Amino acid sequence: HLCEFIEDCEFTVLATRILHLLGQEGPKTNNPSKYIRFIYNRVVLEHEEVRAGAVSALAKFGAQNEEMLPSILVLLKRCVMDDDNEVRDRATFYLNVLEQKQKALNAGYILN
Amino acid sequence: KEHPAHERVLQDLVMDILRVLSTPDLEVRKKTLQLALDLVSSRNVEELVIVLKKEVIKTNNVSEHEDTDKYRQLLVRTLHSCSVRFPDMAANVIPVLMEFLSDSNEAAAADVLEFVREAIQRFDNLRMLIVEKMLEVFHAIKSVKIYRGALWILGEYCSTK
Repeated sequence: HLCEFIEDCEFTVLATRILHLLGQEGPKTNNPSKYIRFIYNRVVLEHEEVRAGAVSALAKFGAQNEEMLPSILVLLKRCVMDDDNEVRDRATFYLNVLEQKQKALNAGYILN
Repeated sequence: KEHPAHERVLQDLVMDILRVLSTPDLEVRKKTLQLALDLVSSRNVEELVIVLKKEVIKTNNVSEHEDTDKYRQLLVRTLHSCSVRFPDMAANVIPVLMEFLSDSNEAAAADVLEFVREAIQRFDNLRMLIVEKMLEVFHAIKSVKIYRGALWILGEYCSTK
């Protein structure tokens, strides 16, 4: 309900809060395809900023992986990628950051 | 124009004609600009450029742009193209300056466009000055646009360690 409605019940501000929370929660509650499905959408919206949250939430999530995620988790960041300079940069950088640590290690430091 | 035997001169006479444009009507003007761009094998250029600069001054003036603004953007496009081909010069520096003066996004977008481009183009030298120029501009200024500007530039970085 939240997901859907909020989508078409708007307000960016809400998203900030919820994002943050969601950010922690991920794969302890599974339903991956859906959740992904959502996540993509959330990003769908413009705003470098709106887009950005899906990646950040993801870090706790990614790290944990779910009912299918690690392989693919690795595949995805690749599949979804962006320019728009500082938006480019965000993709690049997260990557670059990613680039910079053994992704397993990477996850551990950053997450905390 | 498909008199592709296309004589030198003719291209050249344009400016004269173009002068008339100062008695505006953008829409007409606009048609001109496209038209204009074409002839230049990166030449009859300077005289023009100069003239452009004249335009530029003219553009300053006191203005109450409403139509001409548009023109400016266009001009810049028209202008942009040339440069690609050309080796260009001080004139260009001036845009940079000019741009600093200005206050609306579309230009920033162009600028940015330039950011991109230039990032590709790198013969560099100019940039550095400009970067300096910019440094001034920057010091000299505040805004989201700027704020954004900083970001990329910052991103870019080099010397004066």
